[PDB]
Amino acid sequence: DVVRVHPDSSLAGRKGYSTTEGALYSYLEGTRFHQTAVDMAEIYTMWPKQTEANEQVCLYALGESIESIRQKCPVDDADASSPPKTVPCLCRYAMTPERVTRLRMNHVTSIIVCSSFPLPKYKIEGVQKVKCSKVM
Amino acid sequence: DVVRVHPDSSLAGRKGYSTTEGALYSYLEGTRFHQTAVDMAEIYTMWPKQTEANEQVCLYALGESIESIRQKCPVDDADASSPPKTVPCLCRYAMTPERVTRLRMNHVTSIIVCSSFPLPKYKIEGVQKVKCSKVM
Amino acid sequence: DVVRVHPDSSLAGRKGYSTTEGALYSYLEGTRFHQTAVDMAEIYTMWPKQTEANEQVCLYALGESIESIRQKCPVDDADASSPPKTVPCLCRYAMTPERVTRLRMNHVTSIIVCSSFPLPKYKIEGVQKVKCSKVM
Amino acid sequence: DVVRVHPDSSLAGRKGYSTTEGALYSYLEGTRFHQTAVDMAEIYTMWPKQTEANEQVCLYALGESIESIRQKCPVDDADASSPPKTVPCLCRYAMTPERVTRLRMNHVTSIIVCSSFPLPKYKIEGVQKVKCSKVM
Amino acid sequence: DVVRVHPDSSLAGRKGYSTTEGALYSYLEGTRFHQTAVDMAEIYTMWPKQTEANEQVCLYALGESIESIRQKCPVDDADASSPPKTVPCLCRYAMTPERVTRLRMNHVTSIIVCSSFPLPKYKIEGVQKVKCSKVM
Ligand SMILES: [Zn+2]
Ligand SMILES: [Zn+2]
Ligand SMILES: [Zn+2]
Ligand SMILES: [Zn+2]
Ligand SMILES: [Zn+2]
Repeated sequence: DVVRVHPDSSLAGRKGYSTTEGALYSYLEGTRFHQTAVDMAEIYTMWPKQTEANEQVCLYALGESIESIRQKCPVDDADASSPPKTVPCLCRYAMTPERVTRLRMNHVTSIIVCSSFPLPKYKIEGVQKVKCSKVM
Repeated sequence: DVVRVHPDSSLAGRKGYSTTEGALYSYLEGTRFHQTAVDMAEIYTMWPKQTEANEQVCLYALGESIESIRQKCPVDDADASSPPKTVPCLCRYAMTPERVTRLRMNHVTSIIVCSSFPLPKYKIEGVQKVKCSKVM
Repeated sequence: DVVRVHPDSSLAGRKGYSTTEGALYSYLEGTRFHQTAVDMAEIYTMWPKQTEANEQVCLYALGESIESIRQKCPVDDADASSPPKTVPCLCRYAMTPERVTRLRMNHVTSIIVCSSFPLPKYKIEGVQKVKCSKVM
Repeated sequence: DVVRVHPDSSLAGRKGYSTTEGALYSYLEGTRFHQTAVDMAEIYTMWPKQTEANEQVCLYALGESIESIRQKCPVDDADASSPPKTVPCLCRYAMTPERVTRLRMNHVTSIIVCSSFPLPKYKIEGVQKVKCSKVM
Repeated sequence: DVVRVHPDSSLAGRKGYSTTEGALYSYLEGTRFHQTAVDMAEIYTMWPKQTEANEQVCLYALGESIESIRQKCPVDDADASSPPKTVPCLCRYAMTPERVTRLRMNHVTSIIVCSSFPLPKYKIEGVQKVKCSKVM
């Protein structure tokens, strides 16, 4: 089974990956992004609601350690993580595990996040919310 | 049994916690606020009357150590602590154990306390008393 | 619930605020005026009678510190503060928390106060009393 | 005969142990807790009154050796020990021999005890008393 | 037996203490004020006359050490100390051991004493004599 990835993904045109078809959720096994993916997946379990989970994912992309994310969870409940979306949207600001990995590698102090990545209505330091040019 | 939590609680929409129904008193086992909860519970035993107990709780929220709170008790009598109210009121200034934990983490130098949290009629440093918008 | 604001308010046409309907009392949470609002609320408790409370509010708008206002209170009794009126009147001189915030930021040495803001019959430095063009 | 154990006991769902029925008193022979059990039982003979015996049990849970507990007994009278309660109460703070074994292994510096474990009305270092959520 | 305390005492509404009935004399065992109490009691034995003993008690309240108080005693006779009055009077200036403890902790440079605390007719530095509003 092929894993569908973003058109701007570095996995595009590779064996097991495609842009137009494939699985929309994956831990990206066999790649480096795998680690980021599972970390992101765990975040999505730590915060059940998408808004605060996406806030934690944004903080993760800004370089904050996954361990501090773990301590920030109000409860100690630990459930199995679902694979994160490989194509949450189709614009250049898609918060894929690949993009999060790249942002962490570049150690960016500010990120631009589209509207397909729902965030808290209050300000987040280092995050600028923009309109999603085209969606999934 | 589900534990009733504040609508603004980070435990809302989680297993074992609910906003519309549940237990109104809890030590919040399984969370970090648990520690704060039991500390607040101990305070409510050290000062039997709610007014100066709430004053000591407010001082606890302002960062004062619980050891000094134990020191300030006139007597050395120690009785079992009842669980603190998880929903003392329904406004944004509810002095829940979660809110006290958040204020202690932020190391705030001033807090705003609603009228559902009865306080001494004299001034308390770092505490501003406002009307409770909506009560339990 | 929507908070009713002045037609000339900077919060007009915003989420949670309206000109034609809403709550007439608020601490204006989520805005900067919030701080001014609660300060005004505290003033309205320090002086039970409306006229000298409005005198203290006028002195507050003229840049005088809230701390000095606390010392000027004859007694040390501290009761919970009720939310101040967001629309005391409909003219351009309405002494809303937003207007007081604007006057304090501009550091004005003189203000114009309408008749809907009752003041003591004696002169107040930096305050000019005019008729309220239209009332609530 | 079956020995009734706590719902959170590690002996739950095992041969010879049950959660809903069985003997309420046991030395827990065949398990490791056995040793701790008899120690607590011996404590209950050294101090006839439950309050000071429970204080000594709490100190034993904090890591204090049983030899010092024997030394602290005012008299040298040695009577046969009755088996300790396997389920003193149904909450998570039940002072079972299994819980005491776990606390001693973890070398905890502080314990939380419910109200079903009566203690001296004065403070005990490393022990915090809370209400028992549900009893026998 | 219950120990009667001042209506404004921090021991009011506690086990073993009452406002309307109880023992009028106590060393206040189980409280911190106990220490102050016995010190005050010792003073009352050093100076048999009430006015000069109350002068020494006032000096003790102003922060002067008990060792110097012992030094200033004209004789070296040491007699057993009777428990001090827990309720010398019913006004807010009662010279209870609790009030003396509070004054010593506050390190006040001036105190106000009622007429139910007889003093020498000459001036005492840092002590202001007022009429006792209501007596025992
Ligand atoms: Zn997008
Ligand atoms: Zn409230
Ligand atoms: Zn007007
Ligand atoms: Zn229990
Ligand atoms: Zn008096």
